[PDB]
Amino acid sequence: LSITTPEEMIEKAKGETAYLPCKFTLSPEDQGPLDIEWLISPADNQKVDQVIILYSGDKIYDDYYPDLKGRVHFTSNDLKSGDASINVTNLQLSDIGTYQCKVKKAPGVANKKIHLVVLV
Amino acid sequence: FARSLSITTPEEMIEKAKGETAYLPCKFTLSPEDQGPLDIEWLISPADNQKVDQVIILYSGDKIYDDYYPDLKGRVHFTSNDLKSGDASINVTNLQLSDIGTYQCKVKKAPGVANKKIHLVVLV
Repeated sequence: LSITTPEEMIEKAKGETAYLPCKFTLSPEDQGPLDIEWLISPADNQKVDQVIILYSGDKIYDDYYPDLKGRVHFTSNDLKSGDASINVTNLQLSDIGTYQCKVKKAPGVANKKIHLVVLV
Repeated sequence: FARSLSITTPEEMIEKAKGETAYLPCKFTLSPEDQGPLDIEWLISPADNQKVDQVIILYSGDKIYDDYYPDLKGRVHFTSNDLKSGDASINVTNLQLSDIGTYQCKVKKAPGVANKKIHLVVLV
């Protein structure tokens, strides 16, 4: 299982929307249920690997997770097509940090990091 | 029911001698909103290398993938015959010194997620 988006740094201004890409391709043995998660490790605290969004069992859980609640959502209307990307709206300085996309389609697994910086 | 998906004793150390079998416990309790498909994964971060978070076993879509993952292939398996009952424990047979490291049990039953860490020590 591969995430074809490279690790990169996204820099946007406060108040704008950040698109954090995560596109993936599957290998032949990846026959299990698709599961996608993003995690944040914020620059403003010592917390790491906090879940911000999850697709599992063909359902999306977004605002359920408190970090970035109301502001992080999947961008695609068809995640199964290979697009696990997210948008973070109304960017705040507290959103700065490392975001990790995790894609699983059993037994395959892949992960990729995107760095986000927000400018005043 | 717990308030949120929980694992009993989320951080501990297990010690066993070389050649023996280690039992790594991971017993979980669901909360009422945990209604998605059960998914369980274990990872290893070996003391003897820079690699971290390497998958060693997975239960997903009601199937177990164990030897599929190269780390500890042939030697790591789930111990229970009923994972859905709350038992995500694994065992590692014929322990080698190279097995020393941090093992993470991750349990998901969407939207709930919980993790446990076990430091495994193998004695000569």
